[PDB]
Amino acid sequence: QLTEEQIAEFKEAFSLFDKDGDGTITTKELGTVMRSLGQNPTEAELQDMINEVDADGNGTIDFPEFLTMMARKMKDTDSEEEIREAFRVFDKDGNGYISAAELRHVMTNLGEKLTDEEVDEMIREADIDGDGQVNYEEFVQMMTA
Amino acid sequence: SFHFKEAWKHAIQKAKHMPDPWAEFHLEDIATERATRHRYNAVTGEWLDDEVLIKMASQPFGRGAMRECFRTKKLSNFLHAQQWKGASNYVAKRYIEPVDRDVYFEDVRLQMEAKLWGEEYNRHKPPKQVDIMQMCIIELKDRPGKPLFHLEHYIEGKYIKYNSNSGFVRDDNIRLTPQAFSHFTFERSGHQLIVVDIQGVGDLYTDPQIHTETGTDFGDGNLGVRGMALFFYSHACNRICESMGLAPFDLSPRERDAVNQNQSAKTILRGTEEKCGLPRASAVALEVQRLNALDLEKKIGKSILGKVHLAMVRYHEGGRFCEKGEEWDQESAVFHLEHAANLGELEAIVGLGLMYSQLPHHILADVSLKETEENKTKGFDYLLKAAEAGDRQSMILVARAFDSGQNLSPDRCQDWLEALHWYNTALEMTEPRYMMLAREAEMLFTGGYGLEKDPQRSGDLYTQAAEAAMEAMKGRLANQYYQKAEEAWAQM
Ligand SMILES: [Ca+2]
Ligand SMILES: [Ca+2]
Ligand SMILES: [Mg+2]
Ligand SMILES: [Mg+2]
Ligand SMILES: [Mg+2]
Ligand SMILES: [Mg+2]
Ligand SMILES: [Mg+2]
Ligand SMILES: [Zn+2]
Repeated sequence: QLTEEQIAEFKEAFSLFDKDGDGTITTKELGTVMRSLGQNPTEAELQDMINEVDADGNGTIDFPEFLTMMARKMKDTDSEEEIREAFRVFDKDGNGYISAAELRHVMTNLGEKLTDEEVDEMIREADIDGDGQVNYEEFVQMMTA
Repeated sequence: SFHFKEAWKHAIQKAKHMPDPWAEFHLEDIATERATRHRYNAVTGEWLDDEVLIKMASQPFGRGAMRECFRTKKLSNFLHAQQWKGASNYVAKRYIEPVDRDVYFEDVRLQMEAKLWGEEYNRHKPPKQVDIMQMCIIELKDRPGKPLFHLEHYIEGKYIKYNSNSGFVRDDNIRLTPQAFSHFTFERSGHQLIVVDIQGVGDLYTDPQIHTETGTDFGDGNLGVRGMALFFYSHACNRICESMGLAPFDLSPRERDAVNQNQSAKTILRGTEEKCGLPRASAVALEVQRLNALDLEKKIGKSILGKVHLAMVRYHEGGRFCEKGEEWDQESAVFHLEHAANLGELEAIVGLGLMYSQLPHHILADVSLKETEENKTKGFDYLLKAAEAGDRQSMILVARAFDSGQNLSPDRCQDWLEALHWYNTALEMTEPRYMMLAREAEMLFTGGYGLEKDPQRSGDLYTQAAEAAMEAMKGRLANQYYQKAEEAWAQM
């Protein structure tokens, strides 16, 4: 399921964290690796993987084991890889919130025919908080309804 | 519950067909690097550091006067391919000449404070909302130097500078939103700061500058109240400023005409706009009301707006508002000096007092006003206000006015009781002391203008003047003063 290009990218990342070159990373380095991949595992999920890949008590994680963990992560993606990536076309600055100005910029970039009032209304409809912006939770809720 | 889903999906699919605007630069072929990202939270005042993976071009694609720019890909999307192929494009910026590391962190602090101010502007329901791009720092630990870079997401579209931090405003089809935003930040912060240097794509702003009352934070771009003066010199209040209830800054007639002289169907209101408001109006009359309401202990120097008007005066005198072949506008300079003095800036009160009185003056030294009874009256009234507010020079001048009539208001007469009061007030402050004491002693010896003769007080004041002359090492003068004291006591 993983492509050889994804595999080469993961090899570059792993080598960047396998600084001493022994072919393995330690079990505490793994948390940092995963957070540096732009992924957000819960400490529970992290500890689970930790104890699983280090069942033999050797502390070491080689590159095939890292790839296996990544494959299992790819299939266990909470089936929301589309909504996560669709959020990012609107959150231009990547700060975790879609602002009315950001939505306006997108709807003008992509040639959509909405007025600035229609854009404000998309925002106010999706913005359940009423804080003026759309967070990821609100975006997901709007999408799944 | 959501009657707008289909617009979202339209945009998502069109972004899906959209190509990566950086595809031909092939950043994905670059060797991945590891960096530490520092992000600032301006509500909590806290830094958060984490590790990121980046692919950065080896050569910059642009540079301003201060910073070089590098195309960069921040690597997410390791498990699933980039749907929109341009969501990981970032611009990294490095100072051309070496700087202290903390300049980078202070630039981030600036940008995020400006972002908070943009959110506050949006809370007042403007016709067009704004947003300041988030910016962070990446530190390349492995490279020699541990180089720091600013990092912002790439935004495609026409880049426009709407105003500068030095007074520039677009000399063409003006947009109302950036200027109204800057003015709003001046009012809503209570004149403590202003956000200018508005620039970017649409209303997605980046690299703003903040001018603050103190002038000390937010880098060398903080021009303090001089920056607010530069903004308000060129600012024309528009329908958005009015819709939010912003009061216009008091400009002179010539400045008013130049601002109206600088077309298109600009931005249109909707009716939801709320009134701004801590918040302070930008007009001198409303600020006079604010100072009157405040329980002042005869206090002055409490107006930031007055300091802005004073900075305007000094920019006028300095030739900042002059074109290359003209003479600088003295009329508007005096207009703004009047406004500064009526807002309690003691330098302005003293300067106008000296100027209207035909006395020498430092501020606006080369300006001369007509010798009129009105102007002489105004000059004395200003000098009296300055004396009542603690200025020793004005105290002595007012004393001599009530004494000899020199520079006295034509509405008033000589009065040696008042003159003695002001001489004494000046003498209590820690133009020589013995000279003023001897002048008092002489007035008591002679009497006149409401002051009856007092030989004993006159002798005592001559004695105090002689002792002060001894403290000044003027022994011969002390002997003359003692002779005058005995002469006065012999009158009895
Ligand atoms: Ca955002
Ligand atoms: Ca919200
Ligand atoms: Mg190792
Ligand atoms: Mg092992
Ligand atoms: Mg193995
Ligand atoms: Mg700047
Ligand atoms: Mg400084
Ligand atoms: Zn305005």
